[PDB]
Amino acid sequence: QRGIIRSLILTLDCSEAMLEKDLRPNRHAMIIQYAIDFVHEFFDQNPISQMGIIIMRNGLAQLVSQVSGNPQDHIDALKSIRKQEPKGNPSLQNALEMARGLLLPVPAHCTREVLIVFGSLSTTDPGDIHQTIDSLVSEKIRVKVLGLSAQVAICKELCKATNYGDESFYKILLDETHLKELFNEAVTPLPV
Repeated sequence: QRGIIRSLILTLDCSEAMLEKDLRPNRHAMIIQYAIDFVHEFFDQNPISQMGIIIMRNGLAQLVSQVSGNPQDHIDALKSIRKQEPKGNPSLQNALEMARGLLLPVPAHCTREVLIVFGSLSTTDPGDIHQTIDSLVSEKIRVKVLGLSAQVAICKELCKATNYGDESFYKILLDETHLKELFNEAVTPLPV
């Protein structure tokens, strides 16, 4: 919308839970498909904003697309990722620390947003995630989590702490239809 320059780190769970075939053909393939749609729409409606994409896989965070305002970079990252099998543990901490490395070099007057699609029941982290959360709050990184089905306490806390106590940024999707809607709502800039 040109008025606000956004930085959005799209963070995708590509861990073992994402193999599940309840969402079709499996959760991984479905999220990627909708993330692709999200990228096109995000850049069409935020023409001077930026995105970077991170995945959670094998206990690690991995950068799949660097921060840029070129939709094709992010589409290409998502397409090379959809051909590979989700695996191992998800680590919210590793992902959130990587996101800091992506966001911090960026000039201060851009928004700092992390959008996580989470399909797992727990996080497996190397250290103290609450320290990482402290860091996020102080550097004003706002975190939204789109969760599949099940309540995960740390997600609730994460989104609450980085959104001025507001608990509406941890959201549960049960099907494609609601996932599409949640992504579309992310296309619109954050309130306050």
